[PDB]
Amino acid sequence: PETHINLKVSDGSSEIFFKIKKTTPLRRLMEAFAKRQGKEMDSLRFLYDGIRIQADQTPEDLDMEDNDIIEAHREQIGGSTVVTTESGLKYEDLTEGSGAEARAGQTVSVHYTGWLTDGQKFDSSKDRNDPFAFVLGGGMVIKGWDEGVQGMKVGGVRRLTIPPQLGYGARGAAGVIPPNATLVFEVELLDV
Ligand SMILES: C=CC[C@@H]1/C=C(\C)C[C@H](C)C[C@H](OC)[C@H]2O[C@@](O)(C(=O)C(=O)N3CCCC[C@H]3C(=O)O[C@H](/C(C)=C/[C@@H]3CC[C@@H](O)[C@H](OC)C3)[C@H](C)[C@@H](O)CC1=O)[C@H](C)C[C@@H]2OC
Repeated sequence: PETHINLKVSDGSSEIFFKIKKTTPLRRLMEAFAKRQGKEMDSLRFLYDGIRIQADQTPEDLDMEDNDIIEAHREQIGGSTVVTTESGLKYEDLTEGSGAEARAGQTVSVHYTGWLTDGQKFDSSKDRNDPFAFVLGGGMVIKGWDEGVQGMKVGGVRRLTIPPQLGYGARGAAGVIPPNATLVFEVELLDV
């Protein structure tokens, strides 16, 4: 407790905790975060109390205390935009796609991860090495997906925050999704 510190890293979807010595440069935490997430260090920007962290700075330098939060930002440089549509769906483009645009009628191919609002992962197509294909705009998937995947471009990564009436509602999903749950997905569009 004297020499080490526990810190929370949030990326807006989930959280991972790290314990490092107070004299250890944050590089070690940043690298551990990047490796666990399968991301390049150079793709990530870290903030503490709104100030950009540099990798050679220590918790001691920044007067950090146990359970302080570091934000990890993977989204495009220049300032994020969370869009709320008329349905109450929210979406945020973490990566802007460069390819073909997804439109209703297409059988599109994606990877996804889904979390509850407390950051617990409930599913991932990547964890089973299994891209997911569906008829976009067909009513075959939950409403937040039909609405939210429309307009993505191939290469894009979009975060959907789906209120339960656009998800599984009061029923939930057996074994997996509670009644009245808000769902967070990161969807990566692979093909249309
Ligand atoms: C024969 C049927 C099996 C068939 C299963 C598959 C092809 C495998 C496929 C990878 C699903 C996953 O299997 C591991 C698993 O994905 C979740 O974990 C998940 O991440 C999720 O939420 N997804 C999946 C990705 C698209 C968004 C959403 C969805 O819309 O999923 C859809 C869904 C469940 C829609 C319901 C349908 C009933 C409506 O009444 C309800 O309306 C509220 C909405 C899925 C894709 C359906 O179109 C097709 C199926 O169900 C669910 C939490 C539970 C689900 O297992 C069942």
